[PDB]
Amino acid sequence: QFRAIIESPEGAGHVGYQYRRNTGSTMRMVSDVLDERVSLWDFHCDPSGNVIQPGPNVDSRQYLQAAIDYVSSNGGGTITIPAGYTWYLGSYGVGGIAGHSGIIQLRSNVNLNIEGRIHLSPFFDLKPFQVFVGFDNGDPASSGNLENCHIYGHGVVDFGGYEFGASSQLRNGVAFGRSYNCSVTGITFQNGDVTWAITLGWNGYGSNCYVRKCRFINLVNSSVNAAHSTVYVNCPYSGVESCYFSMSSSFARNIACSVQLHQHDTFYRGSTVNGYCRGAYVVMHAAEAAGAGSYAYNMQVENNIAVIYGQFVILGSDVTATVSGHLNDVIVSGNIVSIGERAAFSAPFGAFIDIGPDNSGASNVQDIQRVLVTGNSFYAPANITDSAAITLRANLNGCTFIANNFDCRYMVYNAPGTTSPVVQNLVWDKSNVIGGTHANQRAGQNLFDMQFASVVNSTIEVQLSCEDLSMFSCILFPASCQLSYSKITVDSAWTKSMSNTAVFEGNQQAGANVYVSYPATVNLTSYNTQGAVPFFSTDTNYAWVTSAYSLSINENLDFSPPATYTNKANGQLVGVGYNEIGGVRSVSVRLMLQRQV
Amino acid sequence: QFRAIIESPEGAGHVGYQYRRNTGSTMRMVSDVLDERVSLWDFHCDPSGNVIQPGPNVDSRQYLQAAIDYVSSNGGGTITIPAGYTWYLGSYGVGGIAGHSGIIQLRSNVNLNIEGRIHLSPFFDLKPFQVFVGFDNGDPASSGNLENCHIYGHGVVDFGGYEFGASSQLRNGVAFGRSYNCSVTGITFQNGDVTWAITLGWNGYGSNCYVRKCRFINLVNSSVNAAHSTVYVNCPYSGVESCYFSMSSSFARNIACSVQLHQHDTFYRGSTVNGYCRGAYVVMHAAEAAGAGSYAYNMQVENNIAVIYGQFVILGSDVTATVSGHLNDVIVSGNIVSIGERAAFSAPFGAFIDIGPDNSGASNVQDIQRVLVTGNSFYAPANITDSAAITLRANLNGCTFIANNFDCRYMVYNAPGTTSPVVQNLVWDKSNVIGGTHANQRAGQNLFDMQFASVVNSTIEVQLSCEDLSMFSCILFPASCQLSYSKITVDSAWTKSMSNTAVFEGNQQAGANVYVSYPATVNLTSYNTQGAVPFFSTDTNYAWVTSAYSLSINENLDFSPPATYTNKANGQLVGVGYNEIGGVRSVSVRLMLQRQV
Amino acid sequence: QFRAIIESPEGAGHVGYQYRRNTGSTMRMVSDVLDERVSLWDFHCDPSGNVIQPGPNVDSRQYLQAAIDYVSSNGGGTITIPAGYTWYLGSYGVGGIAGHSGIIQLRSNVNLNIEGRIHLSPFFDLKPFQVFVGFDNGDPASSGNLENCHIYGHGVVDFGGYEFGASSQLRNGVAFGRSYNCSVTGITFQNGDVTWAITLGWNGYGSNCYVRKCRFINLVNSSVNAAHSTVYVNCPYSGVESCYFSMSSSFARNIACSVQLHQHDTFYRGSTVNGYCRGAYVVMHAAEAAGAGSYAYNMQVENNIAVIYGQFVILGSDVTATVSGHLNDVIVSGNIVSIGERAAFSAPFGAFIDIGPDNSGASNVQDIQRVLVTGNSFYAPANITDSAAITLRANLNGCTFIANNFDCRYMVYNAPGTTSPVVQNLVWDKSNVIGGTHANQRAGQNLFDMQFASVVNSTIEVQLSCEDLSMFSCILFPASCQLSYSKITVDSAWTKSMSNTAVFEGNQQAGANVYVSYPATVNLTSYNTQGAVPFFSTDTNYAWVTSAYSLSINENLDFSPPATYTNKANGQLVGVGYNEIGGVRSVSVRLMLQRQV
Ligand SMILES: CC(=O)N[C@@H]1[C@@H](O[C@H]2O[C@H](CO)[C@H](O[C@H]3O[C@H](CO[C@@H]4O[C@@H](C)[C@H](O)[C@@H](O)[C@H]4O)[C@@H](O)[C@H](O)[C@H]3O)[C@H](O[C@@H]3O[C@H](CO)[C@@H](O)[C@H](O)[C@H]3NC(C)=O)[C@H]2O)[C@H](O)[C@@H](CO)O[C@@H]1O
Ligand SMILES: CC(=O)N[C@@H]1[C@@H](O[C@H]2O[C@H](CO)[C@H](O[C@H]3O[C@H](CO[C@@H]4O[C@@H](C)[C@H](O)[C@@H](O)[C@H]4O)[C@@H](O)[C@H](O)[C@H]3O)[C@H](O[C@@H]3O[C@H](CO)[C@@H](O)[C@H](O)[C@H]3NC(C)=O)[C@H]2O)[C@H](O)[C@@H](CO)O[C@@H]1O
Ligand SMILES: CC(=O)N[C@@H]1[C@@H](O[C@H]2O[C@H](CO)[C@H](O[C@H]3O[C@H](CO[C@@H]4O[C@@H](C)[C@H](O)[C@@H](O)[C@H]4O)[C@@H](O)[C@H](O)[C@H]3O)[C@H](O[C@@H]3O[C@H](CO)[C@@H](O)[C@H](O)[C@H]3NC(C)=O)[C@H]2O)[C@H](O)[C@@H](CO)O[C@@H]1O
Ligand code: NA
Ligand code: NA
Ligand code: NA
Ligand code: NA
Ligand code: NA
Ligand code: NA
Ligand code: NA
Ligand code: NA
Ligand code: NA
Repeated sequence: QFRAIIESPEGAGHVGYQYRRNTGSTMRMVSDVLDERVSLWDFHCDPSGNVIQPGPNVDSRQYLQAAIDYVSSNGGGTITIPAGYTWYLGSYGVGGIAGHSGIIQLRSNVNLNIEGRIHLSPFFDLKPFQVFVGFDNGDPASSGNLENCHIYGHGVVDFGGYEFGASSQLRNGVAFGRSYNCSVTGITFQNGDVTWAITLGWNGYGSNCYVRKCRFINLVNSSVNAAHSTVYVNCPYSGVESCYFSMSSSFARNIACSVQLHQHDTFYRGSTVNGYCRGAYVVMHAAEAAGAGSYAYNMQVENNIAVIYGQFVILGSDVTATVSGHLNDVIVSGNIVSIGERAAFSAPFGAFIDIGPDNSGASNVQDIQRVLVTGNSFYAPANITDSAAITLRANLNGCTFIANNFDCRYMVYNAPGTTSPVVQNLVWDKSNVIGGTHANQRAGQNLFDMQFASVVNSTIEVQLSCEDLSMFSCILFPASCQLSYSKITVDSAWTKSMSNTAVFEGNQQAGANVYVSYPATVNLTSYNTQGAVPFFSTDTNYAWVTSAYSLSINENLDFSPPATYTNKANGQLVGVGYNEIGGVRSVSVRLMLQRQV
Repeated sequence: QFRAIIESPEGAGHVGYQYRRNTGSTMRMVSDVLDERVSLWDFHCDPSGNVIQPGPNVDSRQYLQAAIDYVSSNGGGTITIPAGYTWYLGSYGVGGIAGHSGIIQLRSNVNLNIEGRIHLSPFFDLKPFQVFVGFDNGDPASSGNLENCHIYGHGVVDFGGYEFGASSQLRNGVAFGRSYNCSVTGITFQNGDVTWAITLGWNGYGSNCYVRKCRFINLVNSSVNAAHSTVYVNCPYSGVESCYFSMSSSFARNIACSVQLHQHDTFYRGSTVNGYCRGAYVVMHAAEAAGAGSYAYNMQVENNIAVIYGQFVILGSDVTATVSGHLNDVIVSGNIVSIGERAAFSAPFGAFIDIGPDNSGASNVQDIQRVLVTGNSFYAPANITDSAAITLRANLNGCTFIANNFDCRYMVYNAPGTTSPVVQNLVWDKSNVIGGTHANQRAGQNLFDMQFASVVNSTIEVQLSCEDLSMFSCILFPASCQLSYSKITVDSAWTKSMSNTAVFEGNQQAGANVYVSYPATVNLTSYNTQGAVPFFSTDTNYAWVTSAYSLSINENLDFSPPATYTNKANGQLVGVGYNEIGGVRSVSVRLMLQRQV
Repeated sequence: QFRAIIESPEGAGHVGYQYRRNTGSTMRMVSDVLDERVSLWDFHCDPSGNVIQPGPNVDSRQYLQAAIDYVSSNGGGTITIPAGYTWYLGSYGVGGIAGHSGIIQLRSNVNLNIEGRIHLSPFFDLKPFQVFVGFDNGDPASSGNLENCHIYGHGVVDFGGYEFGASSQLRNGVAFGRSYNCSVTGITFQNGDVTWAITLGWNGYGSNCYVRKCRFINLVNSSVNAAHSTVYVNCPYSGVESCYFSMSSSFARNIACSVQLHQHDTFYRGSTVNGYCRGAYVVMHAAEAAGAGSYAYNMQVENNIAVIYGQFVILGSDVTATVSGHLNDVIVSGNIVSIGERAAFSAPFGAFIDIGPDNSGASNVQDIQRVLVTGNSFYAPANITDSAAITLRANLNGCTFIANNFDCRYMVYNAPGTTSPVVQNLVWDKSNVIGGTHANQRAGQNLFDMQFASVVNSTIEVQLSCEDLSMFSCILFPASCQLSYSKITVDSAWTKSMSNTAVFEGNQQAGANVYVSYPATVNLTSYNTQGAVPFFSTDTNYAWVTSAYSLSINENLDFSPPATYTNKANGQLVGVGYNEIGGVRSVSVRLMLQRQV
């Protein structure tokens, strides 16, 4: 009778409750209060309704999906994945997520509070998988949206350590899909060989998706893995903050990137990276331009800490047959980055910023401009030949450097004979501090190695802070690089003993709208007259010089060379010195040569 | 007997429980465990205690208030607003919040976990309202405090889309009141026409109030709305972080601001704004100085992303009959901001920083100083005439710009004929990079248009990075602007073809403590003597010049002009050149003119 | 029979439940659902199982420990400390935490959701204590680890106001121990006299430990307290973000620091400090080098707001008999800091950065380099004599300043007669803006007071932005300071009336690899010849000068002095001017003196 009802599954539905014995409160039943929360245990049961304990020999997938499906049908809620248990997944999902090698299908308004651990069983060894998928169709173009889905807690997603079976396979933790107001917070992703841990958005469809306070640990482990980017941000108004990324595999030093920022109004801030090849790509792929336009703008990489083996930030933009991608309005600021201990040339070329070619190697498709790199530090150990503040390997329409501290082998670099980028609006302000770790290492090398097709509307203000007499020059332009409407200066400090300071192998510093200054040694000879007397250079390669002035003391009593010099049409320098007593004088002086500055 | 007790509201109070069958655990009753949590369902009931389903025809207000009142009486706790339901509010509250058009009264230590949706019913159409109010008196001066009140969750506050009925009305989401350790986290505020979404503090009373990870979407929709600021921060030690603000209304481009920082030790960081007129005001209003003093100091606007139509940061301070407001010790850093696509003059004048007058238009009441603007980017499209790095429209006691990238029409601007601000300690360091988007657009315009009453103790170091021969000058001072104890320099790069570089329409560069340098074209003529020979300017307006030097090459073989020049009392320049052969020479040379530098 | 079972502690275990009457859901018992959560009430009971109310006369310690012990035995979970109650602790713990004066022992995977208040009873008055301890052994070297332990919520830890009984005692809130993935979030620590509130890690053992959104209020109150650092970060990959620190005690202005960053890859960001002596130490102690190596690198102090009375960031490194500590790769950025109102010399010497000696006073053990200080503001009121951008008191191997705004008494300072640091790679870029608050206060003082044993590979580019004729010099080197391979420049702006600009009391600016420039007044006299005519200095102390140029106008019609000058072997300057009419001329001119620049 009553006893039967009480012991039945409807029993709690018969036991009355009123909150805190408050006579103003609702007269409820116990079941109503229990129904305010929901866990995996409410679906983790056999066909007779008996609870099943999780474990390595139990496949929890169908139970978790049934939980998600049911809570979705009531307008959403939060399913707890209980602490103190490991929940194994041991089969693929069915329906719209099967095209994505999906395990679990996420649904709108259904949050997951992961307190325990979710592990992959060895069914997945050597196979593709995406553990949580928010697409609802195998074809992403035909997918509905995922909205208001949050995964959070103190728990763990463990990928079982399994290697990839083939390089062409894809593996992911969370693919939110066409995702609006979705987020992952607090979760540890660990122990795998995967392509991505989390992907946000799809080809610009989505908004307001975030990854916050998550850990990603040891997510590459094999030579089969083609590539890895821990978070791929493929919708606007989205980003990554306060996360921790670590790899230990040798392969990760060559293939793994922490973040991809691929749509406008996206950010990467406050995070720590160790053991990765790359920090972040900031890219507009034409192939990804469907949902949010063809421009990646308002891109922010700030206040991160990194030890990487390749490049910290990589910029790109590219084209398809019918769409052109553009990258502009970027800020890279406050980051403290180093190339980890490694041999020269043992990983991809070390760089703070890389202007990279497209995925096919094309360097003449990019449209990258209005970038600001400010207030960052970069260090590479002295042996790492392949380290640069910027490797400028594809067409650049602008990039501005102010008030950074770069301590590596090169400042600006591109390999000769390779690509010949067209460079516009490259600005290197004098407030960039050039470190001394690589002093004495630079035999045969140019600190600024301007291996470009052409440079226009650019500024390079070189300022040393210590000597490095091993370098061939501070800045060199090969004769193949056109230079125009530019300002190139070499501050004299720490340069007195340098054989070459600025080198223009095509004599490009003569251009009508080139503004330069740099130190040089010049031999002069005077006329014999007592009194005010001209001094003239012996060499005739100064027809471009607008003024010069002495950087040398005068050890003579009986005369003095000119303090300042102009030129003559034959290319000599000329200035008026003073012979206290007459005689032809011959001196070698260090001058600051100036053109239009 | 027993069956009756079990089915009664005291039934759960008779059913024993011990945690996990642990014999060391408390012998409790089921009701005790259920009493550890509380939801709206525990109060959302008719007078007989029967639960009422929420819905558009049910007014949930009295039930939610009864929940808050009761939990307050037990020392606090957290009330869940359940997921999967929309809870409508359909009447005003009563008592102390009625003076505030209040709906719900918040209470100390009573948190709200909003997982579902709270909507406004059409009772509120065309009426004022403040949805959650923490004042306890209609007169804020007579209000008690609100302490330890947190609103958080994945849920939503929806204002029903209703327009304002009259411009003089006020609408708000959360007014914490005189608020100490209060916060909103995770919540989406959307679909309204309101004055504010959240206000913190009252006239400096409050502390440690924050808005974190919230979304504000479409909160202005009509021409009736007088003004909108999404978060108003009116207590110290408080701020906004990691929020998302978006508007779509045309009206928002003219009236809406994201944040007001109005008391000391307040911050706005890490947020994204789109569609707003303004980013943040940083202001000390004398009228708001009661609870925390008359100074706004330690004000921080950092690492935000914005597309706005008017000004990004607006500074102010003002006076009342008996109190004077002061603003100092401000930092604006790491922000990436653009003026969105619009016609020139179609919204309030575009600016990165505005020094604005008080609410009555007064420009002679401000006391603003010790501000640092560093490491920001700003862009405005080329057609937007009305765009400036700084619009300096009221008295300024100091502002420092270092290492920014500004790409807009003007650097410094104020409209002539308007206000004549008194300017002190304006510092524009040479490390500020001036972009080229507006090159060729500047006919008739001065890049730095110094339309002030006076300038003192100021530094303007102009550095171009590309040519713009359309501009009238790089910097111009009208004769009405006094200039003293200042340093004004124009770097020569990209200026060779400029007719005017620096212009001093009152000849102010002659001042005893003015330090200047800029390029100019000068005609000279020599004496006929063979050998060392003087050259003299034909014009006599150089009595202020302390030295000059050549920026031009010398195309002659038979002579050379001086490399460097001094002046003479009649205002000629003079220097010593060299005539290899005699003859009177006549040349036109580009010189760098220098005074005391 | 059945009634007996129902009223027993196993009663809930007999009442059936199925979630939302879903026939696909698990057939459970009420007890199963209640067993999904756990609170202190489940252990806060007498030996017969009757619940005990908390209160000032009840010691809750044993109950909370039993809760932690039991949840640990099931693999972890989260224990709620209920809102609306104050839980008092009134005795020490036992076992491994007794060596640490421990109260509660934390355990792996057992989180604490503190919603109510935890108070200390007066048993603790005048005694040591560490409230929560994660070590499991009295000897930390023999301790196991604490993993996956999070303390969070809206609640409060209150230390009872009790003073220290003796300076040698230690008091702490949370010692996580050898701690991996542990964190504190949201908690208020208040009302004490303690050594630390939170400590992370032990001598480099630990990882991924964080303090986020916590408040620390009034944690020093007596003259007995030897020292206080609110958070001590002693494991890598760990940090402090978005916290609030306030003190009101006079003693805190002399003894209290907010944060210690003592291992690599640690951070302090986004926080607000008021009332403290110090902001953060960034230190590698050799004595703490066991778990993570001998180097502190990737150290980040960013975007903080502070009012302090001593120093903002303090750098250090030191040695033991067998280990040497090194500090490198540091970034200090975006901070807005002021010295609070106080009399000169009334608290430890005010500084933005201090290079401090070791704990024994040794200044010759440090290895600190590759530090970047950029984009910060610092202010000290005009009366505070003891205020500096950097106090450089121990050996320094490098520190770089770019684009800061420093407004205080000194730029670089060390006390004479004290330590004589060896300085390398000190870089002060010209983009640092020097404020004017202390103008007129600097009688007898040098703005840059270079009281060092030696300076090498250093750059000081002085740029004033207003006049201060009270200062003795802009930069002074005593004869005891060797100077070599350095660049020292004084911009002329605001210096015309200064008696001394740069001072080299040992004539160090003559060094072969010293690059300098600064203004000076020089008396010259010409020969009598009409026409081009030499001018020579009367004094002979210019043998080091490579060029000089006029900073003065020429008030004469009949002649002009040289615009530019070289030197002669006797130490005179010499240049060629012009006598329109003959005669011996005598002039006093302001020159820019230059050596190798
Ligand atoms: C690891 C990584 O991100 N590397 C980037 C590089 O990214 C490109 O190359 C990677 C290689 O893994 C991706 O291309 C692979 O995956 C795509 C997408 O998979 C299909 O679509 C998804 C939605 C579905 O779930 C899957 O089942 C597949 O059907 C394949 O089409 C492609 O053949 C394959 O090699 C990456 O693709 C992007 O991936 C993100 C995140 O999942 C998606 O949001 C995008 O839609 C998808 N883009 C496109 C154009 O399909 C490639 O873009 C970058 O290009 C490079 C420089 O920026 O940096 C790293 O090397
Ligand atoms: C939209 C906005 O913030 N605009 C600012 C501008 O702010 C001033 O103008 C706005 C217009 O809405 C506010 O003035 C309106 O509201 C105040 C306050 O309302 C009364 O007090 C509150 C506590 C109570 O709940 C209400 O029922 C009212 O009784 C009215 O007094 C005033 O008449 C009316 O126009 C704003 O007032 C401030 O509002 C904040 C946030 O609610 C309160 O904390 C302050 O106490 C209150 N200040 C004062 C002095 O009363 C005005 O300050 C800024 O001035 C401007 C430049 O900084 O930027 C934007 O335009
Ligand atoms: C307040 C503060 O941090 N001051 C720093 C200063 O720190 C050193 O001085 C303080 C003074 O309180 C600490 O030294 C005291 O404590 C240590 C450690 O206590 C023992 O070990 C812990 C684990 C155990 O729980 C305790 O029961 C004790 O057994 C004592 O050994 C020492 O005698 C005593 O004076 C501080 O020690 C460090 O403390 C942190 C945080 O608890 C531990 O993680 C470290 O292991 C421990 N270090 C060492 C070497 O033992 C001292 O390091 C800094 O040195 C200074 C400059 O950087 O700034 C502040 O003044
Ligand atoms: Na697919
Ligand atoms: Na730029
Ligand atoms: Na070429
Ligand atoms: Na009112
Ligand atoms: Na300033
Ligand atoms: Na005037
Ligand atoms: Na101990
Ligand atoms: Na450095
Ligand atoms: Na010495």
